[PDB]
Amino acid sequence: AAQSVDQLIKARGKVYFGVATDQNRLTTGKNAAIIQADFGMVWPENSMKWDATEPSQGNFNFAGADYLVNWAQQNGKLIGGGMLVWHSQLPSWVSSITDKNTLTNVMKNHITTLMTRYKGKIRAWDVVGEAFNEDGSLRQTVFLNVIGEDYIPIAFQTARAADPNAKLYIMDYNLDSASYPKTQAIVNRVKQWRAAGVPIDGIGSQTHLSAGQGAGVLQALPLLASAGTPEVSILMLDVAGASPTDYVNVVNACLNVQSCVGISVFGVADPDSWRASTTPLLFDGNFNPKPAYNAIVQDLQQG
Amino acid sequence: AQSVDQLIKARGKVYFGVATDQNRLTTGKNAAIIQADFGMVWPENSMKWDATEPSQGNFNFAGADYLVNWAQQNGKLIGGGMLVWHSQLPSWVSSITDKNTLTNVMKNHITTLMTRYKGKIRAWDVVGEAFNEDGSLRQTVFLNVIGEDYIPIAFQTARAADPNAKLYIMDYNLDSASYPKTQAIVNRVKQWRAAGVPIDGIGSQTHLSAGQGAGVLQALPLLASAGTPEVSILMLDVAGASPTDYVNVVNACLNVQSCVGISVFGVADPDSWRASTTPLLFDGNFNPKPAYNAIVQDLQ
Ligand SMILES: O=[N+]([O-])c1ccc2[nH]nnc2c1
Ligand SMILES: O=[N+]([O-])c1ccc2[nH]nnc2c1
Repeated sequence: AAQSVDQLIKARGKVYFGVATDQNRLTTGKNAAIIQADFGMVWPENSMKWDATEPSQGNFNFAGADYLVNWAQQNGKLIGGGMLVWHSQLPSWVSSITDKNTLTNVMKNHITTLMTRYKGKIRAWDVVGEAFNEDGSLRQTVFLNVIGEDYIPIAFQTARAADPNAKLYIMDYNLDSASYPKTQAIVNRVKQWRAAGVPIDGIGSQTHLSAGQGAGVLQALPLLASAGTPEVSILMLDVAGASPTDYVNVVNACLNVQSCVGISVFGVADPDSWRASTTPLLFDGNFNPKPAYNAIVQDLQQG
Repeated sequence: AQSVDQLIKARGKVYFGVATDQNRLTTGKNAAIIQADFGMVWPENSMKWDATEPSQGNFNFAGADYLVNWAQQNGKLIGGGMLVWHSQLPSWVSSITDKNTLTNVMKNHITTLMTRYKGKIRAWDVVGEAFNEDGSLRQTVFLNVIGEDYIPIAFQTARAADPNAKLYIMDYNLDSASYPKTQAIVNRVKQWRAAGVPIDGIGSQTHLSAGQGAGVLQALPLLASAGTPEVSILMLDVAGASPTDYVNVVNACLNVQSCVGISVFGVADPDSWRASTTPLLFDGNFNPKPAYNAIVQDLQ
C-alpha cells in the first residue's frame, strides 16, 4: 500500500512526481512498469532536443518524440517537452548562422514547429535552458551573440503564441544554493522579464547534486520562487550516492514552496544514468527501489 | 575486461558485436565497454522502419547517423537493419493493399536507407522474422500483398543499392536442426541463390531460453548448408546467461567455418528487452558476469 511517489505527492497537493524517459527505455528493463505505477509525468530524455528534432534547417525528425507522447497519452501521464532553445546538443548548422534575422526566424520556427505538433498535449515546455553563466551574466551562446538578449523574450513570446495552454519554463543548473550568484541572477532577470510582460510561467531547477547538497535546496528553492513565476519545479534530479537525506531534503523544499508543482528525476534506474558510477537515482541496477525511494515514500505519507 | 572481440578475431572470426544506440552511448558504462570489448555495433532501434520512415518519404536519420559516426570514430564495424520486417512497422505501410504500390514502398525504403550509408555498413539484414514456427512463411503485409516474391525482390533491391554490403536474410527460431523453420529457410535460400538472388548471408536471431545453447551446435551447420558465403549469430541473448549456453554458443560459431561472428543484444542486463532474467554478459553494475569470463577463457 501507498508506494507511488506520484500518488503520494498529489495527495499533498502537488501536480506530479516525474521522470525522464524515451522509447528504448520503455521497451527495455522494468521502466514502463515502474513509470506506470509510480510516476505521473514523463519528459523526453533526448527525443525533443534540437539535434534529435531538427538535424538540418527546416527538416524535422519526430518519430522518437511521437513515440513518447503517444505512450504518455496511452498510459495517462502528463508530458513535458524541451529544451527548445539550448546551446548543447545544438547542430552545427545553427551555430554557424551569423545573421540576426535568419537566426531569429530559425529559432522561432524551431519553437513553433515542435509546440504546434503537440499543441494542447504538453503540460510544460522548457523554452530556454542554460542561458546563464556561473557568475550570473548571460551565457554567450549563438543566440545571445547573434540575436542579443532579446532572444529570450522572443523565444517565450513565440512559445506562448504557438501553444497558449503550455506552461513555459526557463531552466538552469547550479541553482541549488541561495548565496550562489547564478541563483540570484536568474531570479533578478526573470523578475525583470516578467515585468516587461515576457510569459515566463516557471523556473525549472535542474538539480544535479553531490552528497550533502540537498540541504541547501531548502533555501535555494524559495529564493527561485521569489521571482514571482506562477510555478517552479525541480527537474532532472539526481544525487551522487542517493542519500535518503539529500533526496528527502529536495522533496521537502518542494513541499515547502507553494509554487513548486513537482519534482522529476533524471531516469529510473542507476545504470541508465549519465553518471551511473555515482548511483544517483531511486532504483538500483536490478530495478529495486533504493533506500532513498523508501524514505521519500515515508516523507510523503500522511497520518 | 579482456576483449571478446580481440579474442574471437584471434580465432579467425570477423567480430564479436553488440546492439546499441545514442542514449546507451551517453549513459551507464556502455561506451567504455563497447570501446574496449566489442568490434561491431548494430542499431538497437534507430534503423527500424518506424524510426527511419515514420511517414511516407519522410526520413528520420539523426539517431542512425549518430551511431554510424560513433562507430567510425571508434574504429568499429557497423551493421544495419531491419529493412523489411512486420514489427515496428508504421500503419501507413501495413494499410497498403495494392501489390505494385507496396512493392514500390518496400524498394524505396530499402534503397533510401542503404544508399545513405553506402560503403559504411558491413552487413544489412534485409528481411527479418519471415517464418512461422511450423516453418511456413509468416503472413505479413508483404507476403499478403506482394506475395512470395517479396523476399527475392527485397534482396535484389538491396544489391543494387550497395554492392559492397553483405545481404542477410534473417530469422529467429532457427536454433534447432530438427525445427521445421530451420530446414525451411535453408531450402528457400538454396533455391533463391541458384536463381541468382544475391543473398550473401543467413543470420540467426538467436533468443534462447535456458539449455538451448547446445542445439545451436547442429542448427548453425544446417543453416550454413544453404551455401551462403556467410552466416552469423545475431541479437543473441540467453535467459539466465549460464556459461554453458553461451560458451556452447561461442563454440557453434567457432565450429562453423562460414560463421563470421556473434553479437549480443545489448551490454548490461537492465537494458535488456527481457531484464529480470539477467541474460546478457554484463550485470546491472556493469561488471563482467561469469558468462563473459567463461567466454574469455574458452577463446583464450
Ligand atoms: O526532468 N527531466 O528529467 C527532464 C529531462 C529532459 C527534458 N527536456 N526538457 N525538460 C526536460 C526535463
Ligand atoms: O545483432 N544485433 O543485435 C542486431 C541488432 C539490431 C539489428 N537490426 N538489424 N540487424 C540487427 C542486429
